[PDB]
Amino acid sequence: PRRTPQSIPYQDLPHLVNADGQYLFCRYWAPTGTPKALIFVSHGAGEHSGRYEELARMLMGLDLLVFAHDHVGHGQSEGERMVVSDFHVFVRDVLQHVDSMQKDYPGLPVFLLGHSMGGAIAILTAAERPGHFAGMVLISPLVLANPESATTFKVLAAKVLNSVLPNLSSGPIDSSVLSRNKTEVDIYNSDPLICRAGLKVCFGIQLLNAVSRVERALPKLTVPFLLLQGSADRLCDSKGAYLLMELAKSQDKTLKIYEGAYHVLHKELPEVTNSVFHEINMWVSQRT
Ligand SMILES: O=C1COc2ccc(C(=O)N3CCC(COc4ccc(F)cc4Cl)CC3)cc2N1
Repeated sequence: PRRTPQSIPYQDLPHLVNADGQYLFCRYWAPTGTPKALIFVSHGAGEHSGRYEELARMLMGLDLLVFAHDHVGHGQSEGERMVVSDFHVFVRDVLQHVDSMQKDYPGLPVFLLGHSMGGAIAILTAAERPGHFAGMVLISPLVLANPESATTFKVLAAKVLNSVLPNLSSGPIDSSVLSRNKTEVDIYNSDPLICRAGLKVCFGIQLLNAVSRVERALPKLTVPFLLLQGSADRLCDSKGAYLLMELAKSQDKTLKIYEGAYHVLHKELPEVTNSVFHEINMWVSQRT
């Protein structure tokens, strides 16, 4: 009997099995009676779906059926931590889950909410099915390569290393760049389902693939979106948000900048977090 990496049997948990035969742990927040819409929540690198409890509960409050899974190599899902054969796996897997929920709740509009890496996944999912999603909520999505990490030198170095030693890694992120809310930083640091290990070279290449794929995908992207971004984000530079606003073809696009705020806007200072929740609430309400 298959168990999570934390040794809980999948038979005890909501789950699905992906096209690669890997078990992904699933999470649902269902309203009473008929939901108005579906929304998938797509987490970032190193994290898991459990970190979207509050957001998901608020959205369920609006009579949406919220669903999520932990990406392969994350959380309670199977796979070597923060490694993937190709970035598209993540997209393929989101689509499988979406397709399943649509089977079960047909005729309902479906939305995507993504943060960071999960934001890139959400963009690529929408690009793969033009015209299909009713909307996208992007919290500081991974949109461009960090300028010094993208130096053709290191990109060459990484590609070379990946064929000889892919399980070399770079530094753990400094967790204090995630949020000015030091309470939230502590929680990040003490969540056993978060992988805080350094970024593996083989994964970095896939993150570089994603950024490239997202940029190819922008001029063909038409889905309505709300984009939220902190001005002081050291992980996804605010410049990427302006690039997104400029390149997307979407007729319905809105950007909010949060002055001074870090990366994890939904776990930022209370004044930023309450704004985030409210804005998402309004934006999804008006489109359901
Ligand atoms: O709540 C949380 C918890 O901590 C988090 C940690 C990470 C993310 C996330 O998904 N990020 C940040 C890291 C960057 C790395 O980017 C690169 C690195 C190396 C390279 F060569 C190229 C690139 Cl493009 C990707 C996007 C999000 C959260 N959010």
